[PDB]
Amino acid sequence: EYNAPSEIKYIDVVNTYDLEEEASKVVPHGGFNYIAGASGDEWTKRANDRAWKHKLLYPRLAQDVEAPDTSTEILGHKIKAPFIMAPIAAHGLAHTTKEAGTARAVSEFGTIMSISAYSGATFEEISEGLNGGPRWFQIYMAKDDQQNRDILDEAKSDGATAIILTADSTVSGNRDRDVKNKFVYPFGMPIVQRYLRGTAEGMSLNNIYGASKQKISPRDIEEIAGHSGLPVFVKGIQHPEDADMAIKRGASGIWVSNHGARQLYEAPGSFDTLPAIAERVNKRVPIVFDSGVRRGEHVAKALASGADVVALGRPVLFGLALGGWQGAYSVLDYFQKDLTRVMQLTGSQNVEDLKGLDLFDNPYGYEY
Amino acid sequence: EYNAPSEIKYIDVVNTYDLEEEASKVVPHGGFNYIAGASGDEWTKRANDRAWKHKLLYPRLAQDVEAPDTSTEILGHKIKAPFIMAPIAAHGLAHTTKEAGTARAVSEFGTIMSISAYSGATFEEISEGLNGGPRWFQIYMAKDDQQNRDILDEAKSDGATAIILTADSTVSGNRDRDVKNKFVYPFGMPIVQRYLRGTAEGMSLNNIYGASKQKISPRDIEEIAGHSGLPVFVKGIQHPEDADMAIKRGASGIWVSNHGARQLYEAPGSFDTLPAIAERVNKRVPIVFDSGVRRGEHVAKALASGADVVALGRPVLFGLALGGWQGAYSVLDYFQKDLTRVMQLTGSQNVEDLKGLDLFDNPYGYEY
Amino acid sequence: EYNAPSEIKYIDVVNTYDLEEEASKVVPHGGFNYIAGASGDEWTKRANDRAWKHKLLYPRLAQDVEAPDTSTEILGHKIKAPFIMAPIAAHGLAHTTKEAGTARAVSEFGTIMSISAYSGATFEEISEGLNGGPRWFQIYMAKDDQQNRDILDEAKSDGATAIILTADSTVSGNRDRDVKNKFVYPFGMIYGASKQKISPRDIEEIAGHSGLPVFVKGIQHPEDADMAIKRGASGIWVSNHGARQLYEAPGSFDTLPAIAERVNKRVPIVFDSGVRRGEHVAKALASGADVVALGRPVLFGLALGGWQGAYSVLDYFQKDLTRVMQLTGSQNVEDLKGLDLFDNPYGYEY
Amino acid sequence: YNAPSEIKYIDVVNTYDLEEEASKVVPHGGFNYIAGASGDEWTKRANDRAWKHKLLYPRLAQDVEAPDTSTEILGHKIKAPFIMAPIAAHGLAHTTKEAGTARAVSEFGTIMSISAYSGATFEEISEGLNGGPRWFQIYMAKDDQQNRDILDEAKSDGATAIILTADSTVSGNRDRDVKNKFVYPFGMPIVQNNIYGASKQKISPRDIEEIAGHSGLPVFVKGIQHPEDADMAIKRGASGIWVSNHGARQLYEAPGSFDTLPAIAERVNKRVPIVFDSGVRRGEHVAKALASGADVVALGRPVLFGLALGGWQGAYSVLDYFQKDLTRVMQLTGSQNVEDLKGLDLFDNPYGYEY
Ligand SMILES: Cc1cc2nc3c(=O)[nH]c(=O)nc-3n(C[C@H](O)[C@H](O)[C@H](O)COP(=O)(O)O)c2cc1C
Ligand SMILES: Cc1cc2nc3c(=O)[nH]c(=O)nc-3n(C[C@H](O)[C@H](O)[C@H](O)COP(=O)(O)O)c2cc1C
Ligand SMILES: Cc1cc2nc3c(=O)[nH]c(=O)nc-3n(C[C@H](O)[C@H](O)[C@H](O)COP(=O)(O)O)c2cc1C
Ligand SMILES: Cc1cc2nc3c(=O)[nH]c(=O)nc-3n(C[C@H](O)[C@H](O)[C@H](O)COP(=O)(O)O)c2cc1C
Repeated sequence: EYNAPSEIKYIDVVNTYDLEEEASKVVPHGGFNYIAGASGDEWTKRANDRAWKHKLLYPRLAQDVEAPDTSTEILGHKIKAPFIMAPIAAHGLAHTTKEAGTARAVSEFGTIMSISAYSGATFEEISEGLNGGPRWFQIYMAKDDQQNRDILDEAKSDGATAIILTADSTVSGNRDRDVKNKFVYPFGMPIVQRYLRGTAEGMSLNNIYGASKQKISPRDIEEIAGHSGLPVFVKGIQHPEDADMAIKRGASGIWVSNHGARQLYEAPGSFDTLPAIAERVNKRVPIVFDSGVRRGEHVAKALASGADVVALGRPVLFGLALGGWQGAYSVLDYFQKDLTRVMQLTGSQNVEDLKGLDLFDNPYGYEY
Repeated sequence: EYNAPSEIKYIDVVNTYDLEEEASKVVPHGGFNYIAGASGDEWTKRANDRAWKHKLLYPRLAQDVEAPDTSTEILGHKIKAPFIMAPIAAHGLAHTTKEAGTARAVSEFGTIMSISAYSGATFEEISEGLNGGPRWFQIYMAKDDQQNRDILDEAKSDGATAIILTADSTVSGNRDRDVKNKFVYPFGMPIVQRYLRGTAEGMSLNNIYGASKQKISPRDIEEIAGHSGLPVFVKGIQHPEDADMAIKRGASGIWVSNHGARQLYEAPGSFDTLPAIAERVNKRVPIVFDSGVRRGEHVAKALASGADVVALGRPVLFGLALGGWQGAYSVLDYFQKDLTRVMQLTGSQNVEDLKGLDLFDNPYGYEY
Repeated sequence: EYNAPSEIKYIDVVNTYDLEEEASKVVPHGGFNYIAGASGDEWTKRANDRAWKHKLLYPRLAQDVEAPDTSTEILGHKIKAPFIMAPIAAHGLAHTTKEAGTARAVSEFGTIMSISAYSGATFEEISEGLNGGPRWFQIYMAKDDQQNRDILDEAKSDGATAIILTADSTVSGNRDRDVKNKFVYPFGMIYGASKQKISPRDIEEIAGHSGLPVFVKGIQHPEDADMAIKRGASGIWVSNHGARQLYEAPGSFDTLPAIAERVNKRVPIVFDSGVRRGEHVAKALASGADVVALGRPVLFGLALGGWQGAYSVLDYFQKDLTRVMQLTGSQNVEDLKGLDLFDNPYGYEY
Repeated sequence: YNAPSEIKYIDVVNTYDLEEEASKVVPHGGFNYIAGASGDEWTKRANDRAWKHKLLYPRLAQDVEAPDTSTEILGHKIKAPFIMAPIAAHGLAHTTKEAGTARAVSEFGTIMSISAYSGATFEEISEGLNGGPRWFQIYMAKDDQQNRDILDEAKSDGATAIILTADSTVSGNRDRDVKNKFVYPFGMPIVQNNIYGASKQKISPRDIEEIAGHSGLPVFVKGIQHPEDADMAIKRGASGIWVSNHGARQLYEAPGSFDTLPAIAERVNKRVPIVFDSGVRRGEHVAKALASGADVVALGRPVLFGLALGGWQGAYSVLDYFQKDLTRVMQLTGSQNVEDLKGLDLFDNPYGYEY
């Protein structure tokens, strides 16, 4: 029955906040609120957003800066801007073109696609959208070790150059919108189907997580690293000691995230946790940051705070809903141009310059 | 004619906050507002709730955690979760099965019932509900010493294995709702009738507190302990010197509480007072915490901050209003499952692990 | 033309904040807003109110306290509770009985009436209400020395036991309500007619001429407390004029500790600007004040019920403070002065 | 483009009200060009709320009467410690344009800052000024010789200082203008929507050396928020520091301008004068800026709203409002003169705007 939008078009993006209410008009109610909502009464989602006001950028002048360069490299991938696509389940909730739509946007823009293990599209379908573009695969682990070896082998054969272990979802967050909507997936999840008691199609996220592994330990990081022979990111980190644990267990990257506030409730805004994590990582491996990035100023602040790249999520999926691959592309294009302005005004010629920026501490918070 | 709800059934519970509005639909106006309301313009009731955003939980990963155990023990009672029922007067305002209904819920769930001296039900009617389950008796002291000895004897005979002295209500708080509604009890209080010079039934709360003891001193604690031979909690503690006072006077537990913000106004949120009290207590006796617990995240935060258990109040009474014993049971069950999720996500295998959690300090407020 | 309320009745006071809205319905718009309004967009008036949430009271248990005594003494006067009436001219906006109505409430209650030298009522009307009760007189400095000597003499002659010199009003505050309402005070007995160039000698000279103890009123900076005492002020009145004067200044309560620290108990401290609750009286005492002064809530009581309505507000404050003493473990007023307070760095939204 | 043309004195109870009043007489695009700021305007609101961070003390028995607002800056005697900020395109607000503003300013008795993006010629503004003092604000061209030309034509007009605005190498993200598709409805004679783009991006400390080297005049570097930039600009030959965030129209999610001022003033250490702008709306704000290290403030938006409502007379009503508003504040804070204001204690308010 599920009526996702199908129109493909470029969209004007004045800011990404506006994209939420615009997408609400064309995405089915249940799937829309699955995308936009968060745990509890969403205080931690708001904290993700308001955390950006805690550290403020300085305009800098006579900086000898012209035509700032947004390109950077991560684990040997040359990318057009210091952002990648976050792994997000079930893109068919936003658009009929689903993950193949997002992939085409990401590949044509020139950055990395993260593929969710809970994708509604097959590796084949996503691949067609990517048309050779770089991809990282995000695993939600099976309890069965051989099923993990199989999923990993499949992802690597498909072209994955890194594995993302998402470990902050051993059980579902208390997502009140989905409870109240009795939200259930309107389609299957071909990559993890093998460990579900049928198809994801009738099921709640609660029961899908939880078919997944609960008893994740540092051993799983060493094992995934060992088996795949690929660099492994550990995703969902908010406490510095977990970054140290992950690196000691063989991780090649740290991915700071609170899952866009969809997991543990009454936790800090993700940005506030980043400096402590970056201090503990001590440059040993690259850091991806996510959860609340909406503006070029947010990309800059994350890099100035110890991140190497950020990952984008909800705004790209809202762009997807509004215009397919072209809509998603408009959002990526927006972020690149937004960051370019910020770079010029802050005195940053290149991405490495962003990493060195002074930030103004704002002890007053949001209301100032 | 007090028309209290009488239907008995389990209820859903997405969050406890929503229970308040739902119960307002079925509880008479005067009694509902007596349960819901607090002192002054209720700024301190809001402070109780907002204090939970001062200390934030970290999600933790690769912890090596599966199927967390919420069971614990207090003063020798094995309980199924680290929460007990708070002593609350006049449960007949919420539901026709009154205190016997709450007792049945509490006993079936498998935790401790606290019986209010201002119960609308007799020890006998409660005992029927408890069916042998553990109970603690909360006294509001008579001015007459013999009457106290008799109340305590009756409590101990009925099966009480601890006594709670509530000492923060020697006069009533400024409860604006009840003044504006001219609230008065619609039924009697059997346990304390002996000192009311009549029945609680015509009476304002102002005047029932007024009949109880005002000149409580540390000797009262010693005398209750000496007479009953039961461990004594002192309830209402917000200042660390009161913890020292109480222990020196023979108390076997400290119960940190601001009476659900129903007493002194323009005081701190209760959770903000707990660390100073726990430091002062220095593990000499158990600590019970209450005043604003609404979520599994709050149980975890209270324990991480030096409580051994928490006491639940308003949400259980709204639950009783909505479905009698089964509705109250649904609330207890919600808290146990809510805590179980929180334990999985924070890395806590058992209740003692919650007590050692790191908390992120949030110096910004509620508005972040 | 001015049609103040004239009805005389006791009123139920659940809290004093509700009294403003209630009063607005029986007092002419212009006059009502002259009473209620403050400078600029009234951010400092809100600061006076929200400052109370910066220091929070503890409940205290097993304190051996039974029937707290609210009574106290200030420069010789035995009063039933540690609050007095603040000097306000224009009670006539609130009620036909003007300053005489408030004087009667204050006298029957058993505390001190501060009488402005600007009052719309004649002293003889006022003296009827006072019925022997104590009174202090508030003045502004005139530009003309003989006017001052004359007004001072008149105050002494009228039974005054202290002089309150208000010096925070050398020019008016920027009161937007009064400007937008084109409000014109209708009664006889301004900032500009009075003395602008007030110096410490003015206090010395008022101290010399009057036999009486002099309060300096409007203090918010501790250096002015030093200055005043050195000049023969027998008391410090901490006030920001109900936020009707300097805009974008601190809430009055936030200034109290630093001033009390400097005064070092040399002279009594009266605190005002924002008192609405018994909790507020407790908090001001715990922070260094000896008594507080009441303003707006009494005037709203006067609008609603004349002397009886005003008495209902004073009675409210006494019973409110009495609850706060019982629960904080204070047997008496000296106990309030020694209370621990909880620091709330989160402020109003917590 | 239907700019208002009515000339009259106006009532000013406060400058905040002027924004809604002007909205009713200025065309939608132009008005929102003037009123608007970057992003969701959080930093514009920060500019305003920053004033609640440091609070004035009233003071008693201070021996004060008839406060003197007059001061002096770079050899100019002005009647109050404020000047007119350089604002583009005054014809958006009123048909009399920069000449209307220039008249109010000159008649009130302070300094006119002329924007490189003015829609009036030097000669039209000169007529409004009638010999009054003027400073000129340059948006640098990419060609060195054309800057030399502009600076010559400015100097020859009578500019006694040069203001280099260096915080606009590209435009801020002004959502109102994007949504309205704002385009200028008239020319800019001094430099003749993609302007900024044509102007110089790669500004360096060399440029400020070269502007001072070439022109006669003391150079202000405008748009400073970071104390390292004030040091840089002094090292480079600037004779003045102009602390500004361009009224929040440039970098978004940056501090309110007033919160940056003490750190800049400390680093300047009285080496050169400091002009402060971005959010000044009350006499209390002029006071607080001077108490925090500024020598004068620059006024922007309220003056333009005044111009929209009453041409030169409206603009004058605003300048007069600020002068009287400051006078009251001076009386109540115990300040006899401008130097007094610069020594005032401020109460620190760690609580927000919400207190
Ligand atoms: C609709 C939705 C689905 C998501 N699904 C996954 C998932 O399959 N795997 C995963 O690791 N993260 C998932 N995430 C979390 C994202 O990877 C990322 O952490 C989050 O989108 C960042 O927050 P933001 O989009 O608000 O900026 C999901 C997020 C959303 C919005
Ligand atoms: C309706 C109502 C009645 C109460 N009656 C009593 C009482 O009889 N004895 C007592 O010690 N505490 C009483 N309390 C306080 C509770 O024990 C407990 O401190 C409070 O409910 C905790 O706040 P919360 O329910 O908002 O979490 C009462 C609270 C409310 C809600
Ligand atoms: C309407 C009004 C008139 C006032 N008139 C005077 C005045 O006559 N002389 C004086 O010293 N203070 C005057 N005050 C200030 C009061 O004495 C006192 O400082 C103020 O009422 C305290 O603020 P609050 O009433 O909000 O608590 C006046 C205040 C208001 C409300
Ligand atoms: C309509 C508008 C146009 C402006 N044009 C210029 C400009 O041409 N050159 C410049 O240096 N500053 C320009 N500014 C910034 C002002 O010089 C000044 O920094 C700002 O107005 C101060 O903020 P405020 O008006 O909100 O107090 C402009 C500001 C606005 C409001």
